[PDB]
Amino acid sequence: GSPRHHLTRQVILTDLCQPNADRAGTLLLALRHPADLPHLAHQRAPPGRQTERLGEAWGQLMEATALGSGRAESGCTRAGLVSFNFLVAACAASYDARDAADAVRAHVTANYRGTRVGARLDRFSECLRAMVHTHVFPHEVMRFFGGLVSWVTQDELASVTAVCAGPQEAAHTGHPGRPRSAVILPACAFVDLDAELGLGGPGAAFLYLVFTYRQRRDQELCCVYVIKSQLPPRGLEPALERLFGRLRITNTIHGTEDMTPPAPNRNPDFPLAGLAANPQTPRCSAGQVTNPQFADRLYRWQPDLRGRPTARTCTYAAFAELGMMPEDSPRCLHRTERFGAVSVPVVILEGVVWRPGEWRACA
Amino acid sequence: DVEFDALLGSYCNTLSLVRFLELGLSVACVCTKFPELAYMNEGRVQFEV
Amino acid sequence: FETDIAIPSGISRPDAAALQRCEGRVVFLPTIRRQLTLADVAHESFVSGGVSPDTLGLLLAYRRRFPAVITRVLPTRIVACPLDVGLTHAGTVNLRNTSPVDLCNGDPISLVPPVFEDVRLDSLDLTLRFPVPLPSPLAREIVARLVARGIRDLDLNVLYYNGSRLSLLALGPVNAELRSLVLNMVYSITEGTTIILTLIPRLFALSAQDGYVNALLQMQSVRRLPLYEALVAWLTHAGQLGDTLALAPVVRVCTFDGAAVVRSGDMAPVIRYP
Amino acid sequence: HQPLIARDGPHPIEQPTHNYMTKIIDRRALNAAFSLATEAIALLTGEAL
Amino acid sequence: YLGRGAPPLLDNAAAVYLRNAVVAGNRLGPAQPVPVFGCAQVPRRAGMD
Repeated sequence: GSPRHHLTRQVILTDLCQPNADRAGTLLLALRHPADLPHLAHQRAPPGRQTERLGEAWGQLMEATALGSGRAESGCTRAGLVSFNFLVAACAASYDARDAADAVRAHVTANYRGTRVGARLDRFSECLRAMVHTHVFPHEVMRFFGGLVSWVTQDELASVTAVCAGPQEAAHTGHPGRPRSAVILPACAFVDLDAELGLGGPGAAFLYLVFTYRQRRDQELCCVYVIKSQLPPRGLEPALERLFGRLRITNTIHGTEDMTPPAPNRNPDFPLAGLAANPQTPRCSAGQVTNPQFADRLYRWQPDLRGRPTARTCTYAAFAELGMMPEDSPRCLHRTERFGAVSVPVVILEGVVWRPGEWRACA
Repeated sequence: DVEFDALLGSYCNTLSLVRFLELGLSVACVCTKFPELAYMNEGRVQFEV
Repeated sequence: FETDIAIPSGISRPDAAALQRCEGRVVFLPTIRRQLTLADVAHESFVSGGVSPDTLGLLLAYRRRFPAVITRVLPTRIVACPLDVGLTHAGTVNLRNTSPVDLCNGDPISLVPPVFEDVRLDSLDLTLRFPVPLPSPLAREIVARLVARGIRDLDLNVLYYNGSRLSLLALGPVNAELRSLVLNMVYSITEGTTIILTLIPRLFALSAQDGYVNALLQMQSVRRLPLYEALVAWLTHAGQLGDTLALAPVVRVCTFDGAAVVRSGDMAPVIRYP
Repeated sequence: HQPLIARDGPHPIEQPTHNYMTKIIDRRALNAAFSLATEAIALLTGEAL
Repeated sequence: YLGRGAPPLLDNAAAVYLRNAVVAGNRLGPAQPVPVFGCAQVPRRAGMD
């Protein structure tokens, strides 16, 4: 009796992710091929920013990933998999529980196989500080990829085997000593909404990924949260407004900069409610419009939208479905496991059934 | 008009059943089998001089 | 669970090889049924109207029809399974790209009518138009490009994906094939931004970076103009397009025992949401 | 029928392939002549006996 | 010129001129200009001998 699941395999370099330091049962995240990244940043960015910042920040990352062993920067096979414990410790200078956050960074800069590991984290988090400024948002680039069940090791590449759909506790590990796993997450991201709203009632709950941005002039942050909630996917937008509304207050006033508003206020009131009242106002028919001898007698109206804080520049959050816990009461634990010689604040989610979903901006 | 087509014989292979002891390379091994290996972490072998 | 699309009698010899070349391709049918005729399957099956449908009406039928992915093709019947009921029992069904764009692992896949540039069976007098299975994040780009093309008529054709280059122009029919989309996308926005401009008549007049933010921060805290009868003309019209231009993904690729990136003409294994 | 060897990864797994072939028969012919003459007919027939 | 990470000269009437004098007519130098982020490619030879 095994429930239906779906395994994946992909030949993935171990540049940003490590299925050796992170044991069986952590999250993963697929990426786009990074040749798309700063061409979109040249195109989609709001007026008056440094579009080449993404091409230079992502440039300095790859260039620091080798520095030695004579290794080319472009490649046919390319690492597009960022492990979850790598991503939390990247943005680890933007949480509240900082003493547990450096306890995530303590095994990140140590347990990884590599030379001068932490030189990436001062760069890769700056790459995320360039994703927001160059305005190609990482939830337009990141994408869920399943949780680990096994790994086959070679120098700088490995065979990542994950679960893209199904229950986590169903797929075989590889060692018949411990033939399953559990979803293992650091406690600097797992923030409930049960006690924080007062919902102490038992029931089945959903798991979401949630990003946070902060758009300012070179003061830009990033967070990743894995939130357990008994809420609908349609009914998250008010609850995320309650938490992160302070970041929404900052983004709507300090996110719009270097745009030039029209000076002074030029656009008057819109008089169509008054122009339709008089039957003595001049009009036009369907053939007389698009004619120069008729359009000059109509009302001239020149709308000037410049410097408006658009919806795309007032984003504070973006979420996606990740999975549910169908149990009667969701059974979470809070332990500290030993990743070598570093002990970590660890949240052990148990009985997770995977359903990915689309993203959704909370603009 | 009378015609016909024809299958004038059809041929297959014999896959050679290669065994490891039949090779000459079988000296370079010490082959003693496990009924379990993946139940085992790092094992060791001692040597005295 | 595998349905049957029977081929009617009188098939020529190149046409048995033409249907031998659509092995793994997405096809729409009306109702899930164990026996079905090919004349209810073809492009003729929804030319209802007096003009053969353009890219707009193609989208509407694709949400009223139930997509099926063809398995094996027997010379008497086309065996297929639909993507809504037949995939909870059988796990994974192969799929062939007709896309100019390659697939990665873990993408969700929507479908687009063939707007880029078509098997014809002259023993049976029908065409078989087929959808283009491109990945769904491109779908809200590419359709938004091609709608934006026709607005110029009354720079743009640059697209990058997976380290490659795309050229949408590859001019004659496709702009005329996409006339009905352009004449609804404009109307919904111009109806929207004049009713919004009528309800609050100051939304273009406040100072943008100085006073308009106070008009935004307040919104976030918790004869006769026939205006209130014209919301319904907008809301039902805009509420209709929110399904059609959504392009919801039926299909997500989970690659297992194969290549990471599946190229054009190759096959990629496919699961639905469980 | 092609055979297999098992490989360590993370190169992807190869499977048994198979091969299936036909061959077209090519066809040739031969020629030779024999000729007789006018007197050769009448001696066998009887027109010059 | 395939490489990247060296500071170019200032008078841009001359930094454009050197690249259009060495890459122009080259067995190795790129056709498309180098990406600001990735790596340039080698143009495809028609034949290998």
